[PDB]
Amino acid sequence: PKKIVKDAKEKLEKLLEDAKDGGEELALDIAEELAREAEKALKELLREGASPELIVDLAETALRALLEIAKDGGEELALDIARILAKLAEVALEVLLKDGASPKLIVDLAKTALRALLEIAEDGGEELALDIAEILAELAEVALRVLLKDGASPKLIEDLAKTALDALEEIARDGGEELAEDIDRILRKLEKVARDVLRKD
Amino acid sequence: PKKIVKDAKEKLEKLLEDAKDGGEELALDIAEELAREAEKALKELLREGASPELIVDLAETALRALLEIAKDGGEELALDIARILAKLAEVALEVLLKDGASPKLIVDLAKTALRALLEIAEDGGEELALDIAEILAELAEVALRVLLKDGASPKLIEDLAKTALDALEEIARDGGEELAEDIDRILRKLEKVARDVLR
Repeated sequence: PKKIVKDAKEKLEKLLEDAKDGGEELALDIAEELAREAEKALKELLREGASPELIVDLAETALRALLEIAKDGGEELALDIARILAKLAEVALEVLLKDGASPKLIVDLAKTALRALLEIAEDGGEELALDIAEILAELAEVALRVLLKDGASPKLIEDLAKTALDALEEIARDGGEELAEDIDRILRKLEKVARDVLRKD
Repeated sequence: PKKIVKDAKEKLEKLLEDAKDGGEELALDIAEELAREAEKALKELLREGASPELIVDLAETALRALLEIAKDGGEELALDIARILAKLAEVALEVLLKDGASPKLIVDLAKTALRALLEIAEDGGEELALDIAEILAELAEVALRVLLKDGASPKLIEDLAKTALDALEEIARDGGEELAEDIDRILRKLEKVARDVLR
């Protein structure tokens, strides 16, 4: 429980200290080891009956640790970290659903992961921004369907949807016309998914 | 978390074995000691960061333990256990809301408690039935408002409302005409409560 979280954050901080300003090829291996250590600790918290708030805490700590590795590195590494970050965010959201988490805690973790991806796209170039926008939209769809399965209200589902739609618009503001319509098609698909999830609710 | 539940259930079972068919007057004190021990363990699970499923398990175990004391006793004791059972269920529902539980788990615990009260009105007189229904309607309102605070959907909220309204109609069935209109006044007040929460 509380003992599992302390051991996990200690391993994450030590993993984060390594390969940070120490090599791109090593940072990718360290990040995959950081994401695996987080995934095992999340599954461990689920087995031992931990609160959803502890699960959110450990998950957010891991996502921010991956975020720091992606920023100070190249765009090739940033896309690799963002794919790892979104996959870890999926596992954490699935764990919260199995642990019986509230809609609000699912929204919090989802927003933390969406802002982290947005933080990578704004810092990078235009081709990277489109790659992050597609990753962000897929993760947003996963979170919206997790909220639906958890019993969330249309208010919170529409809330998480707007945050993801705003994040996609925020990427297009600092881009050319070619990037705008490449994000506009992503926005229409995410609005379609959000409309379907809300109609079932 | 898992360590707290095992110690609590062992205390509840031993407390239940005592005064089960064992004196009524002691059973009421044992039941108050039973609900007090469960309420302290539920607060303990919240402080140590326990999962909502562990809180539901311990709460349902305590509610059923009270249910056993109420059935093999008299109607006066059955009403006393039902008030204790409803108060404990309210604490457990609030603990679930503070712990970050899902709306489904809140609905599950609420239904367990509403059925436990209905089972006490079962095989009881009409005077006890009306007293149980008033307790059931109040606990139903508590659970519905907790569901709203937890971000529950209209489907889950309307589902819990249907269960509570159906439970009131089951009490009216096989009852006197004087009991039916007494339940009918309770049904209409729970209906507007559900409409206000659903809006």
